Amino acid sequence: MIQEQTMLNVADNSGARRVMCIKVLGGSHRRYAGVGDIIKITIKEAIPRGKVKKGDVLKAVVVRTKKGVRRPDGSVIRFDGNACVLLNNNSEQPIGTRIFGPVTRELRSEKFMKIISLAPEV
Amino acid sequence: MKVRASVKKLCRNCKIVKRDGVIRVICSAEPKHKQRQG
Amino acid sequence: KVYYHHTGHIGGIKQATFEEMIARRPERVIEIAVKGMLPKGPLGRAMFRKLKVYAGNEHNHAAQQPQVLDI
Amino acid sequence: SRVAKAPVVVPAGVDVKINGQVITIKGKNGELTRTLNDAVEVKHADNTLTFGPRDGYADGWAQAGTARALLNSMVIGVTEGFTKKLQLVGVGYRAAVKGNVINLSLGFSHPVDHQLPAGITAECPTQTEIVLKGADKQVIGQVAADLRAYRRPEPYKGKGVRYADEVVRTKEAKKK
Amino acid sequence: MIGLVGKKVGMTRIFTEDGVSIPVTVIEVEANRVTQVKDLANDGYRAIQVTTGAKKANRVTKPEAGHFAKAGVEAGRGLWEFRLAEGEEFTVGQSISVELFADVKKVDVTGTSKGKGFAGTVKRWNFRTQDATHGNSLSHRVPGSIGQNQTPGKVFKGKKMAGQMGNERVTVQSLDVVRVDAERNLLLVKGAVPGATGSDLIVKPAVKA
RNA sequence: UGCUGAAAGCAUCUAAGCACGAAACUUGCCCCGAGAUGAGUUCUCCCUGACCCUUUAAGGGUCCUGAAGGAACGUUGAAGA
RNA sequence: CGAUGUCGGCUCAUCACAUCCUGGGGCUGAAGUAGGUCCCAAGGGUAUGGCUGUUCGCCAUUUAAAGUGGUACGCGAGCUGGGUUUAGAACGUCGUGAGACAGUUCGGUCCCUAUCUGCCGUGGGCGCUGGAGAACUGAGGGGGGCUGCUCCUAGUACGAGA
RNA sequence: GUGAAGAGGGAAACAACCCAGACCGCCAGCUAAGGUCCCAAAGUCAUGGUUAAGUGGGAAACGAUGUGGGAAGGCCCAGACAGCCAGGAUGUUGGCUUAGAAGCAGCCAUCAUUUAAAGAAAGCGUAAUAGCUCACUGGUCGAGUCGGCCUGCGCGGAAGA
Repeated sequence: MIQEQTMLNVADNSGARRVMCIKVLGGSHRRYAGVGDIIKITIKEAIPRGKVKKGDVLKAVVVRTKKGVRRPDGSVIRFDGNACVLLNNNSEQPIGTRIFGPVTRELRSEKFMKIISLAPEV
Repeated sequence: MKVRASVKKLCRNCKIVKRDGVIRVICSAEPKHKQRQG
Repeated sequence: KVYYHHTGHIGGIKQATFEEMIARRPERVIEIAVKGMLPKGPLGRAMFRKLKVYAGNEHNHAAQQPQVLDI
Repeated sequence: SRVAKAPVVVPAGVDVKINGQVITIKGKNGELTRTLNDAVEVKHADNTLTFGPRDGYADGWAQAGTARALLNSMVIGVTEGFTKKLQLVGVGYRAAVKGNVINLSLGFSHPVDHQLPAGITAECPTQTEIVLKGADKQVIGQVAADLRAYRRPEPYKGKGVRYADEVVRTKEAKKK
Repeated sequence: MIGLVGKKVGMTRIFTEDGVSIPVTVIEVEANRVTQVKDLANDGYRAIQVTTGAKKANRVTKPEAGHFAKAGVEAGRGLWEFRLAEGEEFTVGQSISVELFADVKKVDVTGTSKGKGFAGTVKRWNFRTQDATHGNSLSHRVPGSIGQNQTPGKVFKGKKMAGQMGNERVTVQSLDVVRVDAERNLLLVKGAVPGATGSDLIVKPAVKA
């Protein structure tokens, strides 16, 4: 489960080094998050070239989970770790200038077109 | 709609008409005058 | 009128009008009211078993056969 | 009532056909026009129709005044008719109604498209006006209540479908 | 118009191209043999007894054998009487098959659900459990506080209590048929229907407005 | 909220009349129901002979003649304290 | 007074209606977007974390709303015992002093083998008055009820632009 | 006075209110309190009277031609109140102040002409105007009608587990 106090790795460039989730977002009395959910997040370690500090509060999009993506053909598209990209709440889109690795091609399908042009090869 | 006990001669310009079994007051000589009583 | 009734499920209550009672319960609206004026004890049930009210001018007694009560 | 002194005489060019359920009235401005006043009894003759008390019915001397009120308006309806009471105030609105079909643009996802009651038709003589052809004074009023239902006239412009009331007032909209 | 009695044989998936899995329930419907038609010198209402089965020749009883004897020498284990609406049936015609669904492919299904014994107090009634530590003990899955003090001062109807459960009737109204084969007695329907494998059910062409 | 309209020749959405008006009320929608003594209906299967003794709705026997189906028996179950 | 557990938690719930949300109507200093603000309707819905036993409050953040109150401020032969609280300690205040202090802080054991009412499931016996096997009605009885995000209608309507 | 220091009951059920107050019976009469459409024994009895509402069977200031009683008063058969009609002008483009005001921002005059009749205005609306209301008189309409007061009976103001 990805929920309050879940710790996620960032695929954001020069991004935060330890980050933890709060609440869940997306619906009233909502339970849990997965691939394609945006959640409220807190900074615990920022790295010295970070433009945020400890106890700063942001949003992040979940791009990979150890549970993977469901319903392509009755099977499942599997992954091994829980990873995210931090977002800018004032200007929208990612807080950085590029993204680490190909992330997930589900970002090309319908909803995240302004993200897959910033850096992703997908 | 606010509720009162009477209209108590608030303006003589009022005809004090009954509509659908209840009183309906309307006025031109006093602004914002509307009352369901006589 | 109101005809208030307890269904047997806690505070669960039904209400009607005299219009509704003759429109969909015309044989039962008198049946629920006449029993409250029969004799007390087991004789009340013995008189209630004789009541047998019908509506719509048709009964199950066409060979008994009920004749008009007159003075 | 105090109106039976004036029972209203049938004018030259109007015919009334006598029936125990719904009496009809015919004239050169109204055909298939119906009257139903079941709280009273008629006395129909070759030049007059008067109202009296009905057998077993209870009335405090009033129902023959309300029955005469239908005769009052039907005689003028079937011989001359009634005034136009539907006009659009706004400049960005338009109408093209004809016969038993309504085409009316008032800033909605639908051109009103109404199917009407029986014995009434509508026509647009201008791009902003609607004229109702009919002899039943209740039907030409009730169709106008349905047609004015789109965009009410507001105290800040009045751009809807035109109406009168003693409390009609403009507001100055004084802002910023 | 009428209904069919079958046998639920399992569930699977049949896919689309290039993906989406399309889960489907698999049902076998041997042609319903018919035992009686009414309003034909029997009863004042139009109805058919569709019947499926035959029973065993040394186990069938006299009051059942003599009730099917008008239709033949086999006790068809049940009647399944349906009233006629928007159509007709007669005392001559082929045993009723899945060709009832050859062009009407939206259906409704009636059957008994969740035939799973007693379950348990929480496994049935979806309660919230008490603390497993912090001084709390002996109470965790018991039904809880069954009322409140004096004024109502009684246990309510329409509440949650333990007993023998399941195997009660449910009706499903939103269903589409994927395939039928009258020669191989097959019915294939999109999604799931009440009761485990071996369940009989009733399937009908849709009449919902 | 309106149209038509009155007792009260006016007036008014109401008295007659007609046009609407909410998740509330009614219908539609799913299930339960003959302890329903107030025991409804339809089909199938089974049973229609006498006599002694006794002032006897109390029985004690005899010849003649009857079960449909259940219970029991287990082997067992996706039945079940 | 030959006894009647009291604020808090977890769990199980219910009633009111001066309506917070939802369905609607109306006034306005209702332009529009909103707010201010009242009445028809009680069928349905209505808060998480840091501090504190917290009721309450202070902050942080979610939400269709974060509505008010009854019921011995609901539910310890329901479980718990954080608070109120003796028996221990210590600082202060008071007293000659023992000692007192709803001054303060710390610490502080919770009994149980079920008649009748209530409620769920499930038998025998008896009732349907000839018997045995299956199918079917209907006096009555319960269940349900939406809601974010965004674009097209529309950057149209409205307004000096926003 | 009555209970606490008595019975009987009745008021639906409390000790006391209401009536009664105990020696005991009687297939006897007469009554009190209270009851007499029905449950439930006995009049849906007979006279006129007030209320019009499930009031009776909770809720105030305040307020009301809701409904009766009553005296005086306004409008009234050379004619009434509502409605329909005629209208509601003319001198006048005023005069002083001031930058200014088509009755309707101050004070100055409030007269005369006309007509059935009136004001350069009692009350709204508006620019400073406009547009309306009110005074008032006869034609049509017509015999009762209304305000104020004193009072009897009802009524609205109004929610709870």
